[PDB]
Amino acid sequence: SGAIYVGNYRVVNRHLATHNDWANLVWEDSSRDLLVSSTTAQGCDTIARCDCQTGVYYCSSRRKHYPVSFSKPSLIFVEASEYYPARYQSHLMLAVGHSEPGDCGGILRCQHGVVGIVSTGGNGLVGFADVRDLLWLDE
Ligand SMILES: CSc1cccc(Br)c1CC(=O)N1CCC[C@H](C(N)=O)C1
Ligand SMILES: [Zn+2]
Repeated sequence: SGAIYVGNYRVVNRHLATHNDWANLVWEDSSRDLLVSSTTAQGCDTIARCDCQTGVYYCSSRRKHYPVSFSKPSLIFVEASEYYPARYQSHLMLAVGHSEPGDCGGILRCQHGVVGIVSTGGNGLVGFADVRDLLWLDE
């Protein structure tokens, strides 16, 4: 679990979104596993606007932060789950690192701010759902 709080916005994994998230829905995309919802209290997170391919992410299953090299946002095939049928998820960045089901929501940061959140994983890999293209979070 985890979320990005930037201004009057909350960015969460679409599969982990609450009833309140849907009641104050701003934007959602199944293919990216993202859901943004309006909050009534001011956020704080700086959103990175960059092309960094290295960073640090919080691993909930180890209570530790890990430095990683990650790929550029792309369409990577993600297998069937209780939340989605087998499909291509876009804006995904894979990395070599530890990941497990309860890790979705962990923030990936670089020297410029928040890059994205943990979305996929498995097999000694971790997948991040990029948010750097969503310029309207800061405006
Ligand atoms: C039990 S499979 C597994 C294994 C290691 C790490 C992780 Br995180 C998972 C779970 C996983 O990748 N997903 C399930 C939830 C929705 C995700 C999506 N964005 O489509 C995909
Ligand atoms: Zn950066």
